Amino acid sequence: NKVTAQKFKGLTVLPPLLTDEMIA
Amino acid sequence: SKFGAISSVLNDIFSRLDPPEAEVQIDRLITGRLQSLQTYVTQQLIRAA
Amino acid sequence: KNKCVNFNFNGLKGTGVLTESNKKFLPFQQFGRDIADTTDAVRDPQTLEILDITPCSFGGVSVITPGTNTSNQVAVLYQGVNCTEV
Amino acid sequence: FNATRFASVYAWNRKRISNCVADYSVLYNLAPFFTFKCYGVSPTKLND
Repeated sequence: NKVTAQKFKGLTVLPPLLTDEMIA
Repeated sequence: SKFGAISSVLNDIFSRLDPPEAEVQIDRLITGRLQSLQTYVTQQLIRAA
Repeated sequence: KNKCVNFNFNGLKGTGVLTESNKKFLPFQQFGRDIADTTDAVRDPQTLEILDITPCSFGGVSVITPGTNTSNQVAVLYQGVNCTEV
Repeated sequence: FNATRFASVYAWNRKRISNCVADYSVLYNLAPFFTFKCYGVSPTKLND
């Protein structure tokens, strides 16, 4: 909770392989 | 950013200039944008290291 | 409206989809730009109404495949898009 | 273009053109050796 957008130019953010649940 | 060209829009250059020097203008724009993207990739690599 | 078309408004050329706009910029204001300084809202010269310009649906496509030494079937991954819209 | 008397170069004239469609094809019926030098815009496709 203590740690915290529409780009048509061609910049994308890929999701990580390991979800937070697996890390937990 | 215009990067020294007469305009910063591709379609504006193509519709406002004939090919012979629109080619030079588009060349300037492309080389500037390519240099910027190269720089971004370089800092990304350094931060990855 | 509502499809990928090449448009030309008073010498301003572009390609995209024109949709009804709920923007309410004042009568004197004519064009509309965005955070990236690109014209996304426009007003028709013939009839004074507001239109929003959206780039046509693009995306990245990648291939999942085993080695060609053992087989040649492939699968297709469309990155970051719901496939009910392809 | 068809005026009878142009003003002197030092006291040059100024005219404003507005609220009208401009057809540049007519300007090609002038004297055969009119220089048409344009800066910033290609003269050929000025009609678009």
